[PDB]
Amino acid sequence: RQIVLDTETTGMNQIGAHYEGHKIIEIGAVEVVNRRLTGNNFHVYLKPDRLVDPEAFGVHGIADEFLLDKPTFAEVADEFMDYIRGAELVIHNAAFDIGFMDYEFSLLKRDIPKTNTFCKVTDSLAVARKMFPGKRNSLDALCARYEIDNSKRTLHGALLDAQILAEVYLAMTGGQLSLPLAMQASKLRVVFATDEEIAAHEARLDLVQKKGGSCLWRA
Amino acid sequence: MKFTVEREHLLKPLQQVSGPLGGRPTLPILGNLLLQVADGTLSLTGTDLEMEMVARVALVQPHEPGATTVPARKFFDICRGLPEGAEIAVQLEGERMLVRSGRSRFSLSTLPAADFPNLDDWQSEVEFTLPQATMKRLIEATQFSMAHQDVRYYLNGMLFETEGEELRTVATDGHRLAVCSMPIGQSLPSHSVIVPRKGVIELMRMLDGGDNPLRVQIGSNNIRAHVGDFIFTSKLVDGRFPDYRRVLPKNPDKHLEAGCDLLKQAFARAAILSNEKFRGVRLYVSENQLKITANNPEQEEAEEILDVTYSGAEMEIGFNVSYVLDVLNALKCENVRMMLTDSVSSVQIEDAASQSAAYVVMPMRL
Amino acid sequence: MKFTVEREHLLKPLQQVSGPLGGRPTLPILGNLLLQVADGTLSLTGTDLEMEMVARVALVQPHEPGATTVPARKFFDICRGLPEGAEIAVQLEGERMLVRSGRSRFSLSTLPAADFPNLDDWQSEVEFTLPQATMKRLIEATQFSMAHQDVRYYLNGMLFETEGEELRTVATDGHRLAVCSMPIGQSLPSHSVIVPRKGVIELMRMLDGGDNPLRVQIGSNNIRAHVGDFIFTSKLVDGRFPDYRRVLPKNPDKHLEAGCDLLKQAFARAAILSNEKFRGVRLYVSENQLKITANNPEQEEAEEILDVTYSGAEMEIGFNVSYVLDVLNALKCENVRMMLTDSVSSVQIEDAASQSAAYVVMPMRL
Amino acid sequence: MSEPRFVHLRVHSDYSMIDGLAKTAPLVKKAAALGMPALAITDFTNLCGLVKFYGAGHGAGIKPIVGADFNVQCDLLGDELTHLTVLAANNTGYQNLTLLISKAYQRGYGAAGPIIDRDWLIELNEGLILLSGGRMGDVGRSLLRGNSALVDECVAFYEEHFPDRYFLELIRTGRPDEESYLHAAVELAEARGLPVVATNDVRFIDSSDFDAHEIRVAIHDGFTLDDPKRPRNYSPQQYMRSEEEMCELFADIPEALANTVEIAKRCNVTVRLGEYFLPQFPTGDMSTEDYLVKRAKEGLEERLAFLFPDEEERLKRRPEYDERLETELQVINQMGFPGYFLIVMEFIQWSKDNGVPVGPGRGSGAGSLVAYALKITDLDPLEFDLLFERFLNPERVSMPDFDVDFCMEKRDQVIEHVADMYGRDAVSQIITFGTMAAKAVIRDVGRVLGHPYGFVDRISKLIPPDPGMTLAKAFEAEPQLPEIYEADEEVKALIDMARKLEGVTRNAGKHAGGVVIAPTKITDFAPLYCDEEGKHPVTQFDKSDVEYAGLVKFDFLGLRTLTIINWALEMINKRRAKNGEPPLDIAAIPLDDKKSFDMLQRSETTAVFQLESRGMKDLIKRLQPDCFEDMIALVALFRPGPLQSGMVDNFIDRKHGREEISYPDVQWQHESLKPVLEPTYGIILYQEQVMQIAQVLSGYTLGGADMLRRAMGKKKPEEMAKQRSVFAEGAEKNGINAELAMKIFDLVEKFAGYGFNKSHSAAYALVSYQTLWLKAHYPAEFMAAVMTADMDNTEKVVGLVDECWRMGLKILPPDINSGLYHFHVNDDGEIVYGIGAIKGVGEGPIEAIIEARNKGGYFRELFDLCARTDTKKLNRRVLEKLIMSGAFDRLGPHRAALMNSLGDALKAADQHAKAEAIGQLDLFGVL
DNA sequence: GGAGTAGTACTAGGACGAAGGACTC
DNA sequence: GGAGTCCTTCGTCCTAGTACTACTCC
Repeated sequence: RQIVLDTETTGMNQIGAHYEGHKIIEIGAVEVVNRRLTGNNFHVYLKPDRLVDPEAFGVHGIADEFLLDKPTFAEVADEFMDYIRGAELVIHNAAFDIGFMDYEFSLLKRDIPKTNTFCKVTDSLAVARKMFPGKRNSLDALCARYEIDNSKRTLHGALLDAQILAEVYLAMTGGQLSLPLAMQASKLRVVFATDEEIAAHEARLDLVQKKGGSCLWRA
Repeated sequence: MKFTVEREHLLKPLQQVSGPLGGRPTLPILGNLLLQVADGTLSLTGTDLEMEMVARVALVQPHEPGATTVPARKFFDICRGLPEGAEIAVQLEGERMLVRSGRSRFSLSTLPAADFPNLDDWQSEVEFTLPQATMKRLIEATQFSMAHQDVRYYLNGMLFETEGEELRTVATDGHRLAVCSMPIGQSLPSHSVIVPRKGVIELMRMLDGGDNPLRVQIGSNNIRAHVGDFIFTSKLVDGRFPDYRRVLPKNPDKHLEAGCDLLKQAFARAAILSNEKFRGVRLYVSENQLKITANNPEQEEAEEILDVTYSGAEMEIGFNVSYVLDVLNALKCENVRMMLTDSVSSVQIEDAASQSAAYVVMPMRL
Repeated sequence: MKFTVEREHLLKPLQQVSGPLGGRPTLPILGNLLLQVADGTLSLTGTDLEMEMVARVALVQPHEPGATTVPARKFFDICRGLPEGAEIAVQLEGERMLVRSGRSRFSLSTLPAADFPNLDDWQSEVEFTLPQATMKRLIEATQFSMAHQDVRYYLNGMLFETEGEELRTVATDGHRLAVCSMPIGQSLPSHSVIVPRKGVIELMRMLDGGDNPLRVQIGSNNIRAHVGDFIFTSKLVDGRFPDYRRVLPKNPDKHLEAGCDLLKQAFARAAILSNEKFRGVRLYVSENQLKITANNPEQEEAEEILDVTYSGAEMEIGFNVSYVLDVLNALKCENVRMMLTDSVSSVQIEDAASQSAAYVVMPMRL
Repeated sequence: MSEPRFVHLRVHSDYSMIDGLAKTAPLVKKAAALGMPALAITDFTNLCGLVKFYGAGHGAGIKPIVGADFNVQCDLLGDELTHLTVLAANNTGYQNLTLLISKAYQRGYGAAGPIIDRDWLIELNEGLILLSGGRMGDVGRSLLRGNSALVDECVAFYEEHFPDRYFLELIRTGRPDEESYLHAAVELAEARGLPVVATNDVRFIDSSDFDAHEIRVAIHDGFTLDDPKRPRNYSPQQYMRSEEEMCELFADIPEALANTVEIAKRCNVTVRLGEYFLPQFPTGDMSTEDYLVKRAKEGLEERLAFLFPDEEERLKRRPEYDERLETELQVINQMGFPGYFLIVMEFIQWSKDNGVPVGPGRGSGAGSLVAYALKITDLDPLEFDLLFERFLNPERVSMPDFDVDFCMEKRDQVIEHVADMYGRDAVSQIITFGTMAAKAVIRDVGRVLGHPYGFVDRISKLIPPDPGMTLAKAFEAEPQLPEIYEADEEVKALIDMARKLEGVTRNAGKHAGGVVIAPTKITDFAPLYCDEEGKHPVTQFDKSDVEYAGLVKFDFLGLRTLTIINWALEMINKRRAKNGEPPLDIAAIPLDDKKSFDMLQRSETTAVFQLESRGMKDLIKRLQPDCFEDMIALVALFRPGPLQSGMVDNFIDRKHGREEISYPDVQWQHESLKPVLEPTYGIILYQEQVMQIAQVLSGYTLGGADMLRRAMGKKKPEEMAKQRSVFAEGAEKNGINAELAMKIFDLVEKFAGYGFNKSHSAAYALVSYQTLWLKAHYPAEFMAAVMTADMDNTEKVVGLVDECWRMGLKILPPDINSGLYHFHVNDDGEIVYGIGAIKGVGEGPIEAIIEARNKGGYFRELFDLCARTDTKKLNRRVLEKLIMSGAFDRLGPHRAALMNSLGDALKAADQHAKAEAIGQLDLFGVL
């Protein structure tokens, strides 16, 4: 059973640690089992522990005051862990989400190892870039490429993108499979340098040696 | 140099020879034909640089031997254009070909025979006759599965396999693969030769379906095909046809029978609302029932419910509707038998009446 | 909305209304179908703002009125693909129209009727009916002279001149003009109207050769055409058309008749050795004798000599052969007559036996 | 035996460009670190690093062995290209190889690069020994087909033309079909009695270099690493394998290793480098010497009548010049240069005869009065105490370089003259390069790794502008580099890659920088590079290397601005017949014009050459230069050192009497230094002042004086100590005080560190004064010319207009009908836009428009225009800009009716064009 | 109604032109 | 030390080929 997710946070840091001083605000995750969308969503909103960044606000909307009463990552720690444990996590811009994930994990102080030890972390962007080199292979790009609509959807925020990623994911990994097509003692001659050739050689080495102060052939 | 032929002896040869031409033939002499007159034998030539086509017409009226090379399309149309029973008189005047018939006169540029490219003589290894009919059915029934332009350029073509008393053809895309095996009625040595797509198109075109047998000769790196008055020669592409024995489904355990026409009609209708590029329609089979459904990007749904002979366990499989309609078009029969494995394996399809052909279209798993 | 209709009533209309619709229009609703139920009537309307098409089919089966707009192409393909004798039940359900027939069920996205541009009411100004067969003749015999994409927007269409009980047709590109006028036996107002190229294409297209009267109503800026329950409205195109009496050769003194098929087969043949860019032939005409010569830069050459009925002086004149081949093809008669003026002016060419139609093709500078 | 059992005979540097990875020196140092005595470098169709190869051979005690590998065309394998390795055994082979390379380029080629016919080995034959090309050779490919008859046909050619000099190439690198080829090659070798040699087909030092080379190839080819279509012909085993590694690979065929040692002994080519093969030429039946003496005495007579047009004064002032002239003439003749002088003076004269004002650069050549006498230079050196010994020093037995340049516009005309002179093939242009510097390598690796434009450019714009910039330098200078490295996986992968490729050779080199002259065919000395059509030959050795191999060069310098002056002079001299004014000779101008100095003191020196900087205009304002000497000084003044050491303020203050002038210092001065230091108000500013002070104060020769300035540049310990003594007793011998002489020497040496070359500054400053006189003496064509020159720059065009506006210039928008090529002045219409002034429009379309206007009358309307000129010439895009610019305003009063009518009319017009061409009489009236 | 030929639409490839980073003394 | 000569790569536009659809022929 495989898990499609992209986790939206209190903006990004472009510089230094993209996770430093940031925490999770929304989890939008869609469940895909046997390449069918079950609709068993874990879609929750979290404690910001900080200000939502002006840029992040404009991206998909979400107000700081809305995520204040909502529970913290500690109240859904085991809940979210068992939801993704032993399953496929392919995410867009993996550096961002993984950074946050492991960050929250260390904040629990239960010595819980990083998500990548019990869950399969794969970036989808890397795979798309590999498949379509020189094309924009962002999620929205691939969405439009495989004719998936992310504009006329009532679902706003993380759940929008999770849905889209699931469709993109299935499209790339369903494009079509393959007809695995088919996959002593002897003579020969020793050519001795003639006396003329030997003399040219000697003269050439003389030059090397007289001008440079060594001859490795005679060392 | 002169010859006189009747338009009607030249018409079908000329049409046939003009088929391979359109390539914007860059080496200008390729836009022309090689005429060889020697004896009372006029030889006709069509070449696309990769293959060669020879026809003879006998000359009953006065002639003088020699050779030249005249522009193909234009000469074909002139002759096709002339009335039935027209007296066509050709004659070389120095550097031009003169064509007279009646009161009309034409003076054509001429390029010398010695500039026209010749593909080499080779020696025969396998030789056989068969009815044209058999070769016609063979190609027509399966040609649709060949690649157009692939990295595996050798799949732009078809496996020819002779062995014992069997002719066996198969062709593939890398997506779907079409197979046919036929008895040929003569003991045949084992040989494999791979002919380019343009080759098979031209071969298709030379079949009038009539009773003149087709007789082909196969050399080391070439093939020659004789039907009646025409002789075809192409060279072969290097080798490595992938192993068809590997792709065969290993005991497809479910048996599924349904009327070819009904089935094809329902696919055509359902296809209108599939993915434009990949033609994805989805199949649900259960005991005595088939539900077809497909998705289109705009959330629209086309759907068929149908009465389907099927014994076996329930499973789902969807794949490209264009490829399956292509096989239903090659299946010139009322009923289809499908033998299955699973949603992630190659498939077998046969006509419930002929095991002669074998088909595979792959699934996509959505 | 809910109704059920008979494949057979709906099929020909579906073909009539779909066939001109461009694959990808500029304004999406142009690819969708207006559906209107009122009374026991379904009205189908396909348009491109230039022309407008309405079809009616009587509803004998249970129904609920309403209107919608669905994709034209796909609807037509669906209906073409339906099984023989299919009685199809369709129903509006929320945002989808559901299409049923037998066990097939389909579901298409929907735009409301209200969104669709209702083009304008106008009052009729001149009214008449005529046999379908006369109209089709008039149009077929003449349509080949129109331009493609002319800046003089009033040439992209056909000029009709109406006076007394006669209608006359004309279309032209400035090198040739094509006329047919025939008695229709009704007193009309005096008025001329130029209808757009695509309008006339489609009107011709729907002219099933048969019994049915064809009745048309013209307004000041639109025209409407009824055959049966297909009801057609188009806008007209404006410009200040040139005078066909300046294009008609003034007094062509020299006269030439010849057998049309012989003439035509010979010109088809001379055409092959004409330069592809200029399509040029040269005509040498002398007393009772006719000679065609052409050439290309490659210095390939054709000559025809033929005997024709000609009284007059010798004359030398060259044309674009495409222009004359197009009239000889449209002229479906046995004998032709040419009445010639001079090398710098119009030439008259016509069926030796009819005069309903008129052709002038302009000469060339070679 | 001696020590060596094996040498590598198949190895490329990155200068093969199709492949290779390591630079030349590093490759040689690895070979030597491995303790092998020889090594073949066989780059693809070049010997670009041969100078470096031979210098590294000498240095390390290593014998260089000369070769190359190839792409061939034989009739036996048809169109398929196969590989060949060619060894030159001697100088016969060297010349054959030089000719072979030239022959490949002369033939032309495709994307695959230049190719040879196998039968060119008939002519290009003697003293050469051959390897088959391995699996990818003629014979290898035929062997892999298994066509024994084809193989036999192929070898037969080498048995005819290369008996005992044609080898079986042996390769065990574990790559596809090498074992099948090897099996067939061993059969052939025994069957035919043949000798074999083993190589390692080396492309890199270590197996970890493979990844970098993969990416190197991909960058050149323009393909991405993970592209399935990308050729994967190479393996990580293509590294510098040791003696022992190769000994074990081929422990079944000992003779294969031993035959490398044998071949290496037979391969001995001498190409002598670092010593001159000078060019030259005769004239009449006269000596080259005497021809120069003649033309210079008589050239001096013209200049003397220009300088002193009173003949009484010319006679009294003359001796000084004749003595200078003969003093220079003696050094020139006794060193044996006069062929050189003659070529260049002929060249300068010919470009005057034809319509070519001559390119400004002279190096420090303004120090030569002979150059001036011969019309090589433009300035009186005796007026400004200009010194020949800065430019050619007689006390130094070395390179003359006279470093001659010319204007761009006329390069083909000069290439042509020098082909008429020497033979087109006996003359060559010289390569300049592409290597992959910091910005390029980032962008190129980024695209290969599949990034959008925006991503990668966000990185490369953080790499500083500077010429010598490296990634290591970039990361220390710019804190954002370290930051994005640690914060971005894509940037990390990219810089890790860019670190391995930093500085690497990128491809074929752009054109020349300057053009070289041999005394015979250039191919007598090197093989060249030529363009896609095998034309425009350029030398495979770069500028430093090609001249170190002995041949004299001729530079491009496109300070083009000459073109401006030229055009402005043509336009001024048309105003001759309009008011009977003689044509103007920029060389004939007075040096003291007040309008000129007024405008300069106002700092309005935009487009006045070198004084266009805002800062430099700030300096001019403070400095208030009021004589020509001050104009020569401006380039020496605008430098960070002199300004920020108080020297600029001293100079400005001593100029205006606000600080007293000393010769040179308040305490440490002497009046005999006054003639030397006069022009600079007692400040030691120039290299040539240093030299004059050593001559006058301390009795140095001018050449010994130049040697002291050179020694002050180096600052070495022993060096100075000796000259410091000569300088002491030289002053003593002239009665000048020792302590004063030494204390002034300390000041000279302080300021020698900043000291700029006055002769080099003056040659260029002459051109500034020319642009100054021209601007002021007529701010009226000049402006047009300024704009013409920098037609490309929108920013500058805008700047220039603002300058016009401020001036009382200004200024009319274009007209298509009335305009000339570029800006033109009718008398009343101060200015009309040129056509070329329009931004987007190409040169072809501008000419098209005007051409049509010429044949027809002035364009009446829109329609008229379209009909005359097809879409080919003027695209719709083009037309749109024209309307929007307002060149059309006169016709289309409404900037917008005509915009709407465009497309239709264009198409209309053509429908018209085709009607004209064909065909065909039309019908009706008109619209 | 189906097959063959023409006409139209869409895709693919190549050339042109404006931009940029670089290596020359 | 600055700027010009240098090409090459990116973006745009036009031209040519291929495929599909529709009309005319069989």
